[PDB]
Amino acid sequence: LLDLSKFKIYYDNNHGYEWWDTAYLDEKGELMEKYDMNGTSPAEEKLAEDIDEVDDDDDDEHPSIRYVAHPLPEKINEAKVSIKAYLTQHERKRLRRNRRKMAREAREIKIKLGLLPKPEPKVKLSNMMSVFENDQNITDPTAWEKVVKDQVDLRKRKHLEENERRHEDAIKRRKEAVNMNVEKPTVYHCKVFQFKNLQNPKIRFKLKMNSKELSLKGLCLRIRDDGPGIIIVVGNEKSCKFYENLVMKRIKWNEDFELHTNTGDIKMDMHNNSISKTWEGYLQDCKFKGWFMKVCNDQDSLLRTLGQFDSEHFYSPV
Amino acid sequence: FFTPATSELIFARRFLINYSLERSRKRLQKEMERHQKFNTRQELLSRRTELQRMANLELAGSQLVSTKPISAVSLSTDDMVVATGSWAGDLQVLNSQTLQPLTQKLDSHVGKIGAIDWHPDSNNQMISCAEDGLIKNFQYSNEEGGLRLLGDLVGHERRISDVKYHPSGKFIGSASHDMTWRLWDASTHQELLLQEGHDKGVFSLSFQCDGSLVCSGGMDSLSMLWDIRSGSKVMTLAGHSKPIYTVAWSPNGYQVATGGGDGIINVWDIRKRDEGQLNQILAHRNIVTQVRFSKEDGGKKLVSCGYDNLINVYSSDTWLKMGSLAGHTDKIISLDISNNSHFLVSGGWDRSIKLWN
Amino acid sequence: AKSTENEIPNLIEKMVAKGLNDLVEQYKFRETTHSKRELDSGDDQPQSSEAKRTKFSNPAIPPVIDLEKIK
Amino acid sequence: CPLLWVSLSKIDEIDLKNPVRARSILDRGLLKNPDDVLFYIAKIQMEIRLGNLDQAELLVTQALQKFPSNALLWVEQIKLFKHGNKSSLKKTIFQDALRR
Amino acid sequence: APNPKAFPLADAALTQQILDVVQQAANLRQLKKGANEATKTLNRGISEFIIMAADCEPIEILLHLPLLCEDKNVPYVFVPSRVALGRACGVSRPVIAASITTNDASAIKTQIYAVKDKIETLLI
Repeated sequence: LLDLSKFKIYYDNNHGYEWWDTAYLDEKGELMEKYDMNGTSPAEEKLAEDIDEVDDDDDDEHPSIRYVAHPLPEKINEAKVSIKAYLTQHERKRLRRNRRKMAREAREIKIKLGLLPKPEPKVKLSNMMSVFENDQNITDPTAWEKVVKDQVDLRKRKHLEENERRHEDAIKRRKEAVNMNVEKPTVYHCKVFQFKNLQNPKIRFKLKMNSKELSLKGLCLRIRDDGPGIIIVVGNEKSCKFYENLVMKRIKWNEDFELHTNTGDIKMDMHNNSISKTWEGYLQDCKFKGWFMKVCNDQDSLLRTLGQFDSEHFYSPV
Repeated sequence: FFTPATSELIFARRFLINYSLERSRKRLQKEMERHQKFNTRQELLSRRTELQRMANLELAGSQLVSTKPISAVSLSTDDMVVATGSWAGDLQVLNSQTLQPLTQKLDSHVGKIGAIDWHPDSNNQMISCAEDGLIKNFQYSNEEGGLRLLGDLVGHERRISDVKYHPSGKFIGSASHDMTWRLWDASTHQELLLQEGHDKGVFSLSFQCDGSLVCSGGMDSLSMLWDIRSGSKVMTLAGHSKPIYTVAWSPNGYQVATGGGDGIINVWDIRKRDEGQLNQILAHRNIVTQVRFSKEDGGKKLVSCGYDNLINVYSSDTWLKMGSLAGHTDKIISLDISNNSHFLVSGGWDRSIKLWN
Repeated sequence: AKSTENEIPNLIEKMVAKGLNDLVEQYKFRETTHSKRELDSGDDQPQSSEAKRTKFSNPAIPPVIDLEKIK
Repeated sequence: CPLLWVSLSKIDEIDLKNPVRARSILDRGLLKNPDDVLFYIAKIQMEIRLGNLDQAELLVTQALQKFPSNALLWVEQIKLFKHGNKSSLKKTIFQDALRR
Repeated sequence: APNPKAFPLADAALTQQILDVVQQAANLRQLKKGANEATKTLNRGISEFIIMAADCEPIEILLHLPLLCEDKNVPYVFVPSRVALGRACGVSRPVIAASITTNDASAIKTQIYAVKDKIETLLI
């Protein structure tokens, strides 16, 4: 039975009456006939409402010849991206001057009339010898040195501490911030790449992790593991670009690699394998919920999978 | 909603309906006949052959033309010559195969030429549009001079993108960066329609070859399908995201195809009531500039050029990249397919017209 | 306008304070434009911390408030 | 191998009076390998040979955009300039070429 | 509302991107403010793309630049605000035209290229 099946398949291959490498061309007649019947007018769905009807010199009543429509032009909701108003260098400088000046003034007031702190002389190892406001400068020379060096360290330490604090706070913000930002995406850049093979783990890993990083909606489908397959990537434009770069410049697909298994480590020479950017467009609605990489046993299956997002058209069989 | 009228339009509208209807009926009959006499094998084989031919087109000859790039390239109905409008505003005409110029005409359009269409009635009163904001008929001659203008038609306020000739020959459609697309008379050279139906411009018109339904591809991505007669629409904007820079019917009224800025060519207005795309197509990496078909004269075969430096061909049942045409050095902005055979004539930012054979 | 009415005294000082706030929120290119400040306020909103920093900015951008307090 | 292509173009243009074919050939060559500047240079030369100079200039510009440092392109540009349409922006152009 | 002959006017996001690029360009000394400078750039061939102002009044002082670009095969846009453009460039005064220039070794090359591509897409 198996043999028979194989034979049949072979027969089909040599000259198929319709084969699913490239979708079927032939027009079914029965359906057409049915459509025609439905129409009933010898013209089409469009003209059907003229319905073999004649008024005066061929005119029609149900659709009026007289009137010209001026229907409501649907205004698209343009997202008000508040413009990054820049500053001239000079303006920036002025700002810096003024705020800083104000701060200084405040300090003066809050160190003169307030007396909230008191400003001590900023010693160093060069001032060390000439500062006498703090006592012990020759009296307790090593002590003095310790004090001054210590002070310096504190200053440096303080700076470093401040930096650390900043780093911390920023980190804290970022996690929260990301969570907060569930903005409504207006338009999605997309890129679909297809490849002859990816029996390399490394490449697959790269595809995964990068996608995860970049919030890149899409997928990576393929036929028979070793067979040819498609990457679809969708997202913000920069991310897409990055992905493309990774695919083309960073990864070497033609490079040789090792497959690790329980039986033995299999060296894979794949000079034949390559990658091409099939598409590089903009999609109206991005139906890809995440980055659902897959393998399929056959082409039909792959197509079906693709059409889970109402988009089989991405795959290009060659 | 907001509905006035005109008498000239009415006079013409009836004619349009008659003409459209009869032709439509004929087309339907032809279609019926075709399926009735078809068989699985031979037709399929023929299709395959055609596809192969399309694939193995190669850049035959590139004749440089203008100072700036070549917006429009339009082959005649007779298909002997091609008319090629540059951004400079000159529509040099070339004997298609040899691809040598006949004349130059810089003084015609001051602005960027939009699109040129030859008259479907053999008698070659080719129309052309521009950013100049007007359409111009040019009665073409082989012997005496190159061209001579007949009628200018100042109706549009803003720059025009595309003109077409309604299959009859009695009407000229002109779609523009202004809100409207306007249908004109061929005889008197005066208006009749103006469909205010887009928030931005109408970048392309295309008349269905029966002469009933016109697609107005807008810069809003609202590709509208206006019945000329009713003044009413059966639209789907749901195709495109970016502007719809081109649109063209498969001559079998069966299909419109709107080519986009998004790059996706959407192909629709089908027998199906839900109006669903049997397929979309991934046309060009960058934008699509022109989409054409060629079932007038021969079989239906999508050919498209884009800002990707690649004209490419799709079978109009499957919708699949049957093969790219590396030929242009730079962007490609227009493209016409020979009515009869396999012979593409396309123009671009290379500032040259190019043949494929 | 409504927003301006309730919380915002809408002088130069107030504007300055607002600007400062966005910088502390974490600005690079001059925060955002202000048609009547309403837009700016809206933009700030995501940060969600308006009223504290204007009560601080008048203590700094002059010291008059501080002086008053002292006296 | 651009040389072969160039030769073919020459044959098309000079021997038989049909530049169009030559141009097409050149284009094809270019498409077959856009990595090399040689094809571009050849095309430019061809353009120069015939009356069309604006086109040549455009080509040169394109080449520069693609590969700026290539000296042959610069040379071609210089040659074009020397023709004497500008007879100006000449020294500046030279300087630019030198820089690049 | 903006002038019709100012074309192609860049879409909001696109405009913003362009402005950002300009700012970067300004920082890098890669940019050349002003009609005349822009014109010079075009003549040279250094211009990567030309950024114009829709609210330039009188518009027709601008409208040679587009022609020049067309003749040179250089992408060009209009943004809507001259003031904004000026700010981006780093000039409190209204700038109407600018050129981001060529320099292979720039950090912002990629950015510039992207913008150019966008501009090209706009044109038709």
